[PDB]
Amino acid sequence: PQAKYRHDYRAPDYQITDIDLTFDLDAQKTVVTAVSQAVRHGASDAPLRLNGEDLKLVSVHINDEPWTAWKEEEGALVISNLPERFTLKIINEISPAANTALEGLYQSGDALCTQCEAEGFRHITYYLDRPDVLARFTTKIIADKIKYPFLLSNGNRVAQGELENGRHWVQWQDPFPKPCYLFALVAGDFDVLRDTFTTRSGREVALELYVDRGNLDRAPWAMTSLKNSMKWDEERFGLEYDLDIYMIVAVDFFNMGAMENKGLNIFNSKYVLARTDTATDKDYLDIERVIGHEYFHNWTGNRVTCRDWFQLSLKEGLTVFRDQEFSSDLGSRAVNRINNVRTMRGLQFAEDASPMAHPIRPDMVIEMNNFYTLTVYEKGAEVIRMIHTLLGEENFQKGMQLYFERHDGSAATCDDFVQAMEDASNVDLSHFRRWYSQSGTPIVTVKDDYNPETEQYTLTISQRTPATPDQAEKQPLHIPFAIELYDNEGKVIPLQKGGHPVNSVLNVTQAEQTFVFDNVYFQPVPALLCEFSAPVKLEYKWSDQQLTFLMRHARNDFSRWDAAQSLLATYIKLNVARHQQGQPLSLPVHVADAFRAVLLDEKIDPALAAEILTLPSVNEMAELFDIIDPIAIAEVREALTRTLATELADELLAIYNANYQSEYRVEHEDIAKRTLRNACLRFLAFGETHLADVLVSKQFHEANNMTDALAALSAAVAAQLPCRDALMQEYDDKWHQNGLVMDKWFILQATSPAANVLETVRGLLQHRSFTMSNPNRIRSLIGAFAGSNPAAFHAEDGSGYLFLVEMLTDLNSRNPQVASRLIEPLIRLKRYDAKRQEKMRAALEQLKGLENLSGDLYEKITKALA
Ligand SMILES: N[C@H](CC(=O)O)Cc1c[nH]c2ccccc12
Ligand code: NA
Ligand code: NA
Ligand code: NA
Ligand code: NA
Ligand code: NA
Ligand code: NA
Ligand code: NA
Ligand SMILES: [Zn+2]
Repeated sequence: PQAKYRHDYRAPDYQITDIDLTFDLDAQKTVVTAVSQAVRHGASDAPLRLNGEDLKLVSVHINDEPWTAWKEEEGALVISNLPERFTLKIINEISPAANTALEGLYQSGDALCTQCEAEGFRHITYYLDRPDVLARFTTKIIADKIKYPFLLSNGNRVAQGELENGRHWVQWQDPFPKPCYLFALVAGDFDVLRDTFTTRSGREVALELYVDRGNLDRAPWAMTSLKNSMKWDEERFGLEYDLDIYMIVAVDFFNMGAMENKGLNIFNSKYVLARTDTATDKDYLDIERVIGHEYFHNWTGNRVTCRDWFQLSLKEGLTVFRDQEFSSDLGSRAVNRINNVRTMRGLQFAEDASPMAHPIRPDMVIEMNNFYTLTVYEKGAEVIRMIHTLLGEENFQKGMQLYFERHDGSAATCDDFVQAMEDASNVDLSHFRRWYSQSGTPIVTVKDDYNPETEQYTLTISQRTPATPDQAEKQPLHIPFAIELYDNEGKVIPLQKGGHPVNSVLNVTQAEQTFVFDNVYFQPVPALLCEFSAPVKLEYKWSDQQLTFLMRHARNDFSRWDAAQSLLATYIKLNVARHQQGQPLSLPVHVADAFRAVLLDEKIDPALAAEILTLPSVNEMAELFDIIDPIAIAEVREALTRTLATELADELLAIYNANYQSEYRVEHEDIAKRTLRNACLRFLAFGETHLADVLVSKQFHEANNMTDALAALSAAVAAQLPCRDALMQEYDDKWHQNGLVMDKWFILQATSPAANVLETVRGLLQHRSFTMSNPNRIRSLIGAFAGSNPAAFHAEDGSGYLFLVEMLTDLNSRNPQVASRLIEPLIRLKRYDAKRQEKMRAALEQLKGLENLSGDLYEKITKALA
């Protein structure tokens, strides 16, 4: 498989302006007729190269003449000797039932559905499958009326008919030009939740949510969230929906979360279906964010699309930023910011140090499905957020308005976006553009001085980005570095220099620079990189008492949490070193005391308390170390949990009881109290065993909603309490017919600290609720083991590696996209000790030798082994 390079982009030799599709649908053999109106822009000797994969060509006509000047080669139909303007007609066959990879047109249970992003439309017919070719689509669908009573495609339903032999047809027209990755087709039988939303200007939009028969009771929250999304995009960004119908279809077989196909979004059912006995608070908030995300793509992705796939972050960074803003505006902005920072530091930073490191705008791709990444998405959003920090809301909105004014109806680049922001705001972003071209996490080092004679505070800030596997050359970035200075009473010291206020967002643009502040009337305690103002590692030599001071006084809730993280980090590092010498945990009492103060502070928001009381994950802890010891990290996390549970036992129980709520509501104050209560329970589960077992068993049985039931079950597994097996078995007996609910249980099994966890995981491959044909089941059992149980995955005997090789040997042939997601823990081999490296390298060499190695895996394996 061949690399493609961003610098090789060229405008296409041909455009298509209009495509009329007919599908004669059948799960075994579908016949596609595609009539495209085309225009040749290049030279007469440049042939038309149409992408096509696994298609059976039936016929090719040019202006209704059977065409003899063509050939088929690997992945392409190459058509020569064409006029300047012509009608292309292709007929071809495909087989949805054979499509296990879930790209193109495939089967989801008894439904037929599509996924075309990035390059799936070429699995449906021969086409210019590239996102800088926009065309107006019409789609006619012909099918068996009993099996497929609903026949959906993008746009408006413009025609309908009945045929002989129990067949019917519908035709759809989507008036907005689109690239083909935005095409969708759905055929099947569903229940339909119907509602309406009236836009700010008075357009009435029909809303239709298609779910599997019997699931209407699980649809209203997603409907509510769609309406909320529509209203919010009007209020925040001034954006209205542009069609008269908005369709969402929930399907059980889907590789990612959802897909923004124009007017016909297709969703993994995980991010649609919710009822209080089946879904947690987090599931409700995820549904809200993913419904929002796909909605927001209607402008940032659909109305303006991507020139080429290197520009993916143009839509993904900006749409993630939008979904974060939505969630943050509706919910707790602090909890949102905290969680997104956890993801960046604990998962994205690791990618940026890995063999798959890339800039948010990649320069080189072999398989584009490998680049739907933490980096493109989450770091992409941080980059957009930096623009927001530099411009402020008003200028940022002006940049959005200029971006749409220039590029509405076209395919654009990341550079076009940055230029719109610069031109509308008058802020220079020439240096800032380097965040698009440079991979790796910058390390910002801060040293400071207080001069009591002049009342000056001096900050010397330096930056460096280490070389990454993809880039040997690194340069300084334009880093927005937000600060605040606190006096001894916890009040903010005004920032000023030479009699003038100074903006608290410092522009760190050099390898090293100094900033001097005047009128600093007391030796300050600084809050540094406030609200994680740039996606960087911070090196500053905090004292523990500066950190506990910030936990108490800092103005933004984020800084309070982050100070607590820095306080913990030091003692995590200590305790991993101690573990490796066989010593027990050591922790100064003033640390336990800082957490006791949080638990007993009556003025603190319970949402914030809960996040302070949620220890860093094993992934976040891993990022503290040059060489990861996953066993020591897991054991230290547990021991820190046990120690705090013992030290804070009375306080934990008091807060647990005080946050009891008899009614369940999906409402931010209620969620916050319940999240705190459950954080207390999780510590309590690691305390005295009898009381633990009683609290946990009782919560599980009395819970009137899945958030509280799963928090209990999860605590029983984590702490290996006596009730564990009985509770787990009850869950299975109650919920085995419900795959989404069982995913939660598979995750608990896969992440269990029990000694025989691998053996249980292998056994669960035969469980009545498991199947290798379903990406959700695969991720919940296999993926959770490999990704979220690093202590077991990284068992010294190599057994976790061998297990993953076996699974991936199947998945390489069945569903390479899922295979590539699952291989990720193995490509991190350089972060581990020599003996684990040896074994992981041998696993990777084994996979490298598979027959029919997919491009998806080949890319990752070759980078990892280099
Ligand atoms: N824009 C969507 C997801 C999103 O909204 O960002 C991308 C997507 C969905 N399913 C896929 C399968 C393979 C490759 C890409 C995808
Ligand atoms: Na013609
Ligand atoms: Na076009
Ligand atoms: Na809010
Ligand atoms: Na995130
Ligand atoms: Na301005
Ligand atoms: Na510290
Ligand atoms: Na990590
Ligand atoms: Zn997206």
